[PDB]
Amino acid sequence: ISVTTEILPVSMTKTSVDCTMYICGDSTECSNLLLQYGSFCTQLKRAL
Amino acid sequence: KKSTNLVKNKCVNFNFNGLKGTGVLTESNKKFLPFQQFGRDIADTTDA
Repeated sequence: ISVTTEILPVSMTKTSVDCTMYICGDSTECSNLLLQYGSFCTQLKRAL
Repeated sequence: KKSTNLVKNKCVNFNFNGLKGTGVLTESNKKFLPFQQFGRDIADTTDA
C-alpha cells in the first residue's frame, strides 16, 4: 500500500495599479499634461 | 530667497535647496557622513 504526493497551484495574487502616481507622482503639471493622451487607465483597471 | 519655520508630521510642500516636493517630514535615525547631503531609494528618489 503506497502513498504519493501531488501539488497543484490554484490561485494567484491580486494587484492594483495607479496611473498618476506611477507616471507623474507629486507634480501637478505632469498630471495636467497626462490628461491629454487617452484612457489607457480604464483598460488597465478593467484587465486587473 | 526667504526662509520659514519647519513643520513636522503634516503633509506639506517643501523646497529644500531647490529640491521641490510634497510630503510629510519625520525625525530620522539614519547616520550620514560629513560629505553627504541626502540619500536615495532604489528608484533614485530622495528619502532623507
